Amino acid sequence: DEGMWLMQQLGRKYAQMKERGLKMKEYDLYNPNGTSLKDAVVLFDGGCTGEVVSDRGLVLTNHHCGYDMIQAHSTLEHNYLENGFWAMREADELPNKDISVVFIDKIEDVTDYVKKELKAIKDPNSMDYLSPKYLQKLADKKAGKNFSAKNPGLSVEIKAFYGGNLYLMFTKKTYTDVRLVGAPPSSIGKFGADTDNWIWPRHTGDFSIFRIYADKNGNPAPYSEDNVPLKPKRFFNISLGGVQENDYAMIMGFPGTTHRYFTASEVDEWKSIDNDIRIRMRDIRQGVMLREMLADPQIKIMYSAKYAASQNAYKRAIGANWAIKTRGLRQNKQAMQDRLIAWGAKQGTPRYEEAVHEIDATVAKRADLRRRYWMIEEGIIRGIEFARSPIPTEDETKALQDASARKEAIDKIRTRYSKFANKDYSAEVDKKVAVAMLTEYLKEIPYENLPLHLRLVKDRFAGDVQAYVDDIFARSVFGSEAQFDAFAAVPSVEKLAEDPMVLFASSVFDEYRKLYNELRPYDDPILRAQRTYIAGLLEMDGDQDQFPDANLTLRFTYGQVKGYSPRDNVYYGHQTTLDGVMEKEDPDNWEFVVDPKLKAVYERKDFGRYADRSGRMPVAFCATTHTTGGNSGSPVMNANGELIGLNFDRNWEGVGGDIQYLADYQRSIIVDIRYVLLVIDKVGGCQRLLDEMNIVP
Amino acid sequence: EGMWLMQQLGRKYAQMKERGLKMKEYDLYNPNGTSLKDAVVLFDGGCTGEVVSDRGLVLTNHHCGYDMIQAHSTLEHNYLENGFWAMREADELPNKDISVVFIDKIEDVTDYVKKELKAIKDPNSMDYLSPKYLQKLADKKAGKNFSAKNPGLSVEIKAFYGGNLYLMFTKKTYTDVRLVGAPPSSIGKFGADTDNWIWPRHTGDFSIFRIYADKNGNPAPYSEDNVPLKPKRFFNISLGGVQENDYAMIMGFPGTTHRYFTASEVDEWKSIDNDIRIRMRDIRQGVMLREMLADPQIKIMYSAKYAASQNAYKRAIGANWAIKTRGLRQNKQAMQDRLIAWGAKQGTPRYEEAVHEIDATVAKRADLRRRYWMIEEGIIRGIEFARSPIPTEDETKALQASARKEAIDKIRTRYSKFANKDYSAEVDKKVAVAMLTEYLKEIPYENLPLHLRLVKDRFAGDVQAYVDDIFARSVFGSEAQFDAFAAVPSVEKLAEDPMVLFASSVFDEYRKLYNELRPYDDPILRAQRTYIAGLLEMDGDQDQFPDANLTLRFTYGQVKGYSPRDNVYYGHQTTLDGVMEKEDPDNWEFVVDPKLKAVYERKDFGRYADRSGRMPVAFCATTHTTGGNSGSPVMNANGELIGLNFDRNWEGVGGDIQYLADYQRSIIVDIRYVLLVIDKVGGCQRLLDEMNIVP
Ligand SMILES: O=C(c1ccco1)N1CCN(C(=O)C2CC2)CC1
Ligand SMILES: [Cl-]
Ligand SMILES: [Cl-]
Ligand SMILES: [Cl-]
Repeated sequence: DEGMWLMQQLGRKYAQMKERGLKMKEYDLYNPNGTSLKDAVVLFDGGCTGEVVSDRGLVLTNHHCGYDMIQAHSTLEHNYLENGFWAMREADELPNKDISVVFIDKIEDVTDYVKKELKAIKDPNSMDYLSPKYLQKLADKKAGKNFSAKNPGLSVEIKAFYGGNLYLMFTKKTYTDVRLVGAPPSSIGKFGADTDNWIWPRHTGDFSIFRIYADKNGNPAPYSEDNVPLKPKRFFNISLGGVQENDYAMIMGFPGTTHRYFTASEVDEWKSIDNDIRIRMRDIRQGVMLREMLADPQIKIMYSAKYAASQNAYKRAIGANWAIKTRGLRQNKQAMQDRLIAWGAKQGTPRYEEAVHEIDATVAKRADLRRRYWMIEEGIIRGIEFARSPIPTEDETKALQDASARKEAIDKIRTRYSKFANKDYSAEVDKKVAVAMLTEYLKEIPYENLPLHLRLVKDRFAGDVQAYVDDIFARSVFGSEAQFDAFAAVPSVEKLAEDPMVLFASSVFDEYRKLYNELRPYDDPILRAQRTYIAGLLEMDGDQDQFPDANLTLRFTYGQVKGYSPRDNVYYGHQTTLDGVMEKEDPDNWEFVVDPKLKAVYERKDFGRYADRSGRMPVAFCATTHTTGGNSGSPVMNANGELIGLNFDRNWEGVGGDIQYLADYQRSIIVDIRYVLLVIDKVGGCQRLLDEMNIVP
Repeated sequence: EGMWLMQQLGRKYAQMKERGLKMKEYDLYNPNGTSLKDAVVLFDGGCTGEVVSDRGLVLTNHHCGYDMIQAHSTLEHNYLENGFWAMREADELPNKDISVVFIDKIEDVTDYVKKELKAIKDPNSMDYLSPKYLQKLADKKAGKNFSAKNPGLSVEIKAFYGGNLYLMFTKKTYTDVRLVGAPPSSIGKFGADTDNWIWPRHTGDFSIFRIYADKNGNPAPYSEDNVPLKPKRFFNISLGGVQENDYAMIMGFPGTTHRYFTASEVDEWKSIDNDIRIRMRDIRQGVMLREMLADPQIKIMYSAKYAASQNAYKRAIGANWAIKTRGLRQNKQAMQDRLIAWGAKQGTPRYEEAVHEIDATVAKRADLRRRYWMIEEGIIRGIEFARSPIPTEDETKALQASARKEAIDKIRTRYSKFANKDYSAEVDKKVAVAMLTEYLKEIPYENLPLHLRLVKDRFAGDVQAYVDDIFARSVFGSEAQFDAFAAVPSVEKLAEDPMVLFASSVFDEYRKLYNELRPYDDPILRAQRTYIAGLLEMDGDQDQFPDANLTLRFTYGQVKGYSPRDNVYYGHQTTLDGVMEKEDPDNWEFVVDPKLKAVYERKDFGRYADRSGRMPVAFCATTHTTGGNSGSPVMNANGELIGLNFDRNWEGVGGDIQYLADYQRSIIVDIRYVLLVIDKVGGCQRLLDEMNIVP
């Protein structure tokens, strides 16, 4: 609903934005033929958003976006992840390998051009209209001969929108010398840690600071000690006026994916297959894992990251299923398609109804296969660690069956075994997880649909899953270090070909690939029918109140700074304060430890000009803007386009917002810029960063 | 902020009127006439109730009438799960061992008691707080045969303000109190233990009884000839509901408070009582929950034991949160420093000397009190085999006449009650191993119960081996082991039994500690009499309420929510929509009654829904309540019944020491929801018809 709009759509939305509180001129925010605020927004490291906040190329993004760079520069002597990092001079800023920042220099509507090129149809069922390779050939044809060589730093890209009904060409300027400037300690940058992931109220100071470097003329250049900070076209002014309830707020960023045009049958499938299987399987896996971590402190160390990684999409699936159950997502998709079908019946065009029918029939036909795919992927591929145990390659098997190439094959198999059975791997914990996961899997998937090796549970082990799992480890070459070393001393192809763990791993990966290959053909009829479906929706209600699905391209969203009621008699306001950080402090819980410098700032009330009118220190706020994954680090703007915060998360109640925006529950979780400036100032002491920013009263 | 004596209504009336009270002072409480006070009862010795009709109908909580509902429940008529609704007066069920107490008269007898006390002689005498001594004074004042001349009536004198004020109560007790109605446990106990001490709350915590009496309305024990009581006063039911900031008041019987604790007593309560209970119960509950989650049969056997341990565990967590965040220690220190400065100015050092006596007594008993709480939480309540059978002196002087079979039958009966259908020796061994490991780390060898010295002396510090040996060799370790003993019993076998020796040794230490600690109570009590006398002489009795002591009190405040933490607000009222949001059919605690779910779907709310069409369930207020206030009537500015108190939020449990204006709330079931359940769930129209319902 309240969407993720193309920059092209700013003109037709401007009057509504102005009535909602926007004060800046249209072309100061986005001008297709000149400098605008859009020029200060970047795609940070391929998956996050960032923003230029100074005339010397300073960039703000999330702490979780700059996390890998902070970690790569951290050592036992200088742990920047734990204590933070504050370069006191430009020369002290740390270079980063494999980093990039992408500016969206120009955006052009190329729909007529692409649709004319597509008319050279050899097959009406061709998927070239969505092919990155085909669209790149069209982009290169339009840009010119050797565009990259004639315009160093620039690149051209064409993307499909609205299921293939609109095409845009993007001219991108990429910088790869992006240096680490500053970061708060992890105690501030990831205060809630995994406990507060997807949670509002939130008290996390999720920010990090970088700087774009370039050659003498401000042109992209790879890392060089001769590189100078970039003087940009445009940068954000920082506001210290703060936020109040109902204030207009807007974001620009790169939301990755949405499913706003799902049919009601696709919502049912997402719930009953994707989400229910992920929920059921991850709850079993996490339950066994948590019992083991709580019983042994060494298991807690080894499995904490694996447990946290499994919980993230588990919580998302719980939040999404809550929306399907309580917010009528299925019903609203059904009403959307019924309205198009009725309109098509009056227009004399049955193609829209035929398109929705094709989608329903394809969804109904692939149900059993998709259920088997999610069951094996969640239950075994992700669920059981020994599923990713070493499988000897065709060349490794050939090598072991007269040359020194045998010792090469054994060293390659050993390297993979050592990575599988690493310092974090527990065979005992894995056997307990596998016994619970396989018991559920064997209950859901019938004998004739099982991966060949799992048929042994009934055929050889009399249905005893524990005995089958015990036998895999007792007899396998990868069951223990001593078992691998005995194999490595006297290796034979015959031993590997009959190895119970190799056979299990090969069997489950064979079934996983067979299911993927059987399911792949069903994607194309749905994609082709969605092109007709979305064309009808656009022709009927206009490209005015229905936004194109997110596809990792630059979008804007607007709303207001506003809290919400999660449940009966409970209200979550629009703003958190430093008090909330102090209430959550737990020194014996690594997630909720409070930085001593920050604790003293709170006690002394050394808030300077960053505190609100009442003298309280703001930390974070939430807004009715429509965001998703990819929007992490996005600039949050005032009615005047000044920076008031950075988006860093969204509440679990609004995760169903990827299918249907939830006005009364969905919120973007934003770190207040006043808190960002307080941490740089009072925790980092990095005055030079404050001085180079343009701070407005 | 307080729990005021009825005598203090005159002094508080002007403030109550400015806060919204509309009723006349003597219509609420009249010392020599009929008033609203005459419709409040002490229900079954520990709860509050209220008369709501001219035929003696009484409302109280579902958890207050729980034992009576359970005693009348069978597999054929399970009233606990299905509810109970007597469709005629003759169908109302009698209850053995039940009582309702009316407070007929209250008199200040301070001068009388203090004059009688002047003839003591021993200055340290504790007769000024003795129930026996005060009863002798009560009998002397009322008359020799008072209860014979005034049937159903009895007198009682209680001390207040640490012995600085005395009141005589004339009580009328009725023991024929019949069960009339109750919602199913799914409504009466909706949150079950998960929502205990929790606001927002969606529990319809109510049950209905009726007072029966003889032909003249006089108390009489159960008789089929008994007729319903026509009371002199009953509450009118209001259907006008509540709004945020509305004046609310309660009358009831709060049991205990510690409003005059010194700062050293707050430190002791935190560092000994609460920290030990928290640490020990967390270990016990952790092992118990692991076992209940791994075996569904263990979950059935240990659910009630787990829930019983959690209740005071949660209270202790809430109390320690207040000590840590609300400055309870600091405010007590400021209170005593202000009295000490005032005493220094007046030239009276007795108040400073009294605070010093309390501090020195608290400091002197620290190690003993730590050892007491450690054994009580760690072993007496922590380990089930601590309450295993200990052969009596009569039983040992019988095994070594042929009444050896009678001794074995008595020991067998006790063994069968210890190792019952809910007892798991394996679960108990795991709990004991974790509890004793912590206990042995905290209590040094020279302070251990004699049998626990064997962990170091005989078992090389292996707690698991010591516990395994107790069960392997004990006659109470298994059924087969008991039966082998019962066939060939000898006193020598019992005298050397590892479980008997453990149980005897831990109970000996527990009693020795209790006996060593008991003498420290008296100097503190005597010093508190002087301390509270000074506080009252300095600042007066009109802000400083007397500690709760299971006597009738009133409290007033407003219907108001609160902010539990940064950016979170809990409103003043919950709705039926909140019950539906919490529904979980595969969680026995959050199952929703089908008749109630249907009422919500069809919106069959009648005259009970609010102005917006939403059905209220519960509300909260800034009244000051504690244990004993369960079932208390909640009144309007006009004295009409708007709800029943049934709980208080965990954030306000520190309110027994210091009232917490911004956090402490009484959790009340809305009377509109009570009527909705009687009407649409129970179908008991006759109960609605006999109540006086005001528009
Ligand atoms: O360090 C290793 C290891 C294995 C292979 C290379 O390093 N491990 C894994 C297994 N571990 C355990 O299971 C701990 C007893 C709990 C922790 C030690
Ligand atoms: Cl058509
Ligand atoms: Cl909504
Ligand atoms: Cl009466």
